[PDB]
Amino acid sequence: DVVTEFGALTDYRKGGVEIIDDDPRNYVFSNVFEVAANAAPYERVAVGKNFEYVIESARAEGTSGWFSCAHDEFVLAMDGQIEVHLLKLDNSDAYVDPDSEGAVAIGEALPEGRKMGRIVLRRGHMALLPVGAAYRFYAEQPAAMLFQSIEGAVTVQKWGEICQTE
Amino acid sequence: ADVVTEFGALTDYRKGGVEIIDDDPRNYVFSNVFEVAANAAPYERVAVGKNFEYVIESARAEGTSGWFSCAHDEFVLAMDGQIEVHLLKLDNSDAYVDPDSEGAVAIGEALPEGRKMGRIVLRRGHMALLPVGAAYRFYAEQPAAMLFQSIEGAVTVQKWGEICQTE
Amino acid sequence: ARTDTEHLAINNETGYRSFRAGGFTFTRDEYFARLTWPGGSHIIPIDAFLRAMMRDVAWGFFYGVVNFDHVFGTINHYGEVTMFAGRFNDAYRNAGRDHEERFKSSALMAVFKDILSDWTVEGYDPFAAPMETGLPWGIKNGNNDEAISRQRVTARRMVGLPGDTPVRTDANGFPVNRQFADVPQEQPVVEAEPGFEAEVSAYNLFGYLSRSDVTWNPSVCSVVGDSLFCPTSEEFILPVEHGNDRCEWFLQLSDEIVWDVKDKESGKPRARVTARAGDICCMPADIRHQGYSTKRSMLLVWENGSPKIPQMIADGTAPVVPVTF
Amino acid sequence: SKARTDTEHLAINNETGYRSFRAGGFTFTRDEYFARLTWPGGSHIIPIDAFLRAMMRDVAWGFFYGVVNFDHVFGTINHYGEVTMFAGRFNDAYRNAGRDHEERFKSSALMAVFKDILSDWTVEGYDPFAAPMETGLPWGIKNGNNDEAISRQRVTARRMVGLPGDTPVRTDANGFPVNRQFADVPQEQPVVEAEPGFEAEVSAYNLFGYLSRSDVTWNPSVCSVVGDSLFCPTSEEFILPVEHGNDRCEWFLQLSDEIVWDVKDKESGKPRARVTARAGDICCMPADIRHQGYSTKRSMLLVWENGSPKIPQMIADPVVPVTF
Ligand SMILES: O=[N+]([O-])c1ccc(O)cc1
Ligand SMILES: O=[N+]([O-])c1ccc(O)cc1
Ligand SMILES: [Fe+3]
Repeated sequence: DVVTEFGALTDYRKGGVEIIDDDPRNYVFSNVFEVAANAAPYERVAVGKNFEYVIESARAEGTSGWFSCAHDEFVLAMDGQIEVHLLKLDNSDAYVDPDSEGAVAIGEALPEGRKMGRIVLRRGHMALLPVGAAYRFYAEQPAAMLFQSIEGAVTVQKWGEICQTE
Repeated sequence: ADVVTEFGALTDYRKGGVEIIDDDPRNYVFSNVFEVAANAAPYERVAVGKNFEYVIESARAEGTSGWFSCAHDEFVLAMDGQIEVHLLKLDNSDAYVDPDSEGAVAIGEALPEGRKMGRIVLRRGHMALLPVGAAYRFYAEQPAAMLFQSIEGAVTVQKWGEICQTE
Repeated sequence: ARTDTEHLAINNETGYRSFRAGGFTFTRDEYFARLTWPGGSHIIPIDAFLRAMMRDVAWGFFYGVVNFDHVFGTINHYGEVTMFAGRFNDAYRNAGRDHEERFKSSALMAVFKDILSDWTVEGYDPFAAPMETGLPWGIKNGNNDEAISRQRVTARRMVGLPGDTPVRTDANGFPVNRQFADVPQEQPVVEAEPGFEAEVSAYNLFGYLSRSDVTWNPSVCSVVGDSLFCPTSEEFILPVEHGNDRCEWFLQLSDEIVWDVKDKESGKPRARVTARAGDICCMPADIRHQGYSTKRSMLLVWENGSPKIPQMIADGTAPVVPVTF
Repeated sequence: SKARTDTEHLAINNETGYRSFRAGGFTFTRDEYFARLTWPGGSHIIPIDAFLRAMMRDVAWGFFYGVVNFDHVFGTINHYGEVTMFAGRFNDAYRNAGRDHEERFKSSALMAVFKDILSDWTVEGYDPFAAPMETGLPWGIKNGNNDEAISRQRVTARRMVGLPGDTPVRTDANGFPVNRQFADVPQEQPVVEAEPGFEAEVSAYNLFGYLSRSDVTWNPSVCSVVGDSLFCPTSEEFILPVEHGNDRCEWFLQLSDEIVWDVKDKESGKPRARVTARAGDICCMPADIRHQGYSTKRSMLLVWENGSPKIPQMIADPVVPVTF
């Protein structure tokens, strides 16, 4: 019987960099489940960065505050069940500087706009987070998720603390 | 009948060679045994391999050779064309070849003293024992190429600068 | 930049066509791909060769350096391409024995495609893992033009959006691979309010990857500016050693891979990186890398598609490692 | 300090069906596609077909002469009675960094575990002594064995093939039919006429015929002997499964067809040369290089060896046996 091995918040197994003639720091090696496990709920920790772009890791637990962005973003559920709520902003420029990049925390209070819909993600499901929408998450049990985004006001960097230095 | 196994010949061979990335072509001591034999005098034994005392020699058989004998075993491999080997068991081998010496010795055209041992007819790819204590001679109706497994000696001709690839 | 390529003779005994591009010559026999150029020659086992050729063709010369092996490969200049022997080999370089020629891309690509078609035989799929396909050995025997002509799949924004690249199903020709038989196939629950159905969108990405019909083929599934999520399913060995002209990132989504990491310029071994589910690491712009995977596994390759990067890395205005700590 | 003998049969994996093994600080594991090697401080992978083909040779040749590199990383050095197993010893990158590891064993101890690995890892219908077109595949989980293919008796002439009491000529009747890629090769015995009493020393045989009937590839086998001079011809197809770094000069005489030799520096592994040899070409592989051969069609090669145990020291304390 074929068994495909997936990670989870409470069940992962880090590999790492084996050295011949290098510095393990060059490979910026971490495990996204570990990063999520040690963070505040909905804290978005950069696990990858290339110029301005980032991949962020986060533990979904309880209900998030609202987010919006001046560009598209994508979220990939990695572990448990995560609910996504989408709201079409009446004046999105009231909450997000159009010149800004990366997600903006726009408050716990309900912003003004129309209901777009609801998404329920399980492990391995990706949803779009469209520019001009506000979004928020609800997870009953802790679950892990990743963001394809740009570094901005919500992006927490802590490389020395999450990466292998061997 | 599609399979063709390519064998070389005195009149039909195609030499390969050494391509250099970072080395000296001389280190590889590269030659073709058919070319060597075609440039040699009849029955002249030109060394084509050397590893300390030991040699591989290349020769062109043509007509009848003089007789040879050796203080140790040797082998002959026919490489192209039909070669006859005549064997004679010497009465007193020490009278023709110094034992404790090495390599073949040319012992003359005159028949040596002893008993008829036998006759071997070799074609391409056939190998014969040249046994210690025997005198041997060759006959080849047309030029034929041959190889000896032996030791550097009195009949071993060395000319590596001429035979091998220097460039 | 050169444009001169040529179809040479069909060999009477092998049944294969020989090819030329500039100074380079291509011939295959029962076992080998035989390469020549002014001043030298090289041999690559035909299976290894076809697998690598298949990638360089499918990827449009990809990013940076696609090394077929320790001697032969290509460099993508994006509109133009360099083909080389020994350019990234310390032995050839120290001796001034490396050779390279620069082509217009569609010129080298057209002859690469002709090579790949002529040299691929009945029942051999150079895009598959060895357990999933036949063998390339022997004389010319039919072809596999279907396997080598697969249509490239790229999302403009995200898989499954109206008018974007579609979800994979049994019906559209993509069943689940045998080594992903246990992977959940359900789609996420999507419920849009009226008028918003075009923009409330989600899909099962792991199930999408479970249905990929090829190995080692990064495909764009989601886009944010120049940032590309290019996941793929992998098995056996990445058929090339990739020396990128930018930094790139790997996130292992299932099972595991080891990356053999060597110096881009010299080819000297430098590290081996073992990644299991959830591991994310970066490949520096000064290395080349080649992955190994026992079981068919899911991998996310994350790229920055910006064309400014290579000249920046060259100048030293962009770092060879994206982050230091 | 002495040479080592600690080897062990580790556990049998329940899904793959294969057993893993230990020799000193080295562990040996194979799965569907790969051989996985570990030593203290390091790890390596080799595709299982290449590994088995290379393992086959090291076993059959009793560790051979000098260095038998499986690849650019892993291999053995023969000391004749003792044997060093290594990772990275002949790789400039591992060595410059002090990451090469080597362990010295009693030859019998290392061989016994090599034979166990080779037996367990080789599956039904796969013959690692064959060319790829001649045999099946080694991929996937354990499925039977091919112990017969890996248990072939070495053949060695004491004096010459076909002499009384010496190693016999090959025929259909004694299990050795002509190979498909030598179908056109002439198979007549030479004419041998011995006078009464001399039938034991008037001897000749078809050597090319003998080689055309070899049932294995890349296996130098003694056909005739003069002191330490050994003629070791063999039939070759595909790629020589190892990169041989010899402790002496060895000579190659191409007997049929064509071989290309990839020649690299023995210590670093850097490419130095490529040698193309067609019928009648003879060349020397120096002691300071390693080499690997490529043969499209099954071809006849004479490997000429000097088996004197005094040479490695004499060479260490010329490199090419003819200076010019
Ligand atoms: O070049 N790369 O880093 C690659 C290429 C293909 C693949 O499937 C994974 C990684
Ligand atoms: O010494 N060598 O590299 C070899 C080993 C085996 C063979 O069949 C030919 C040459
Ligand atoms: Fe890459």
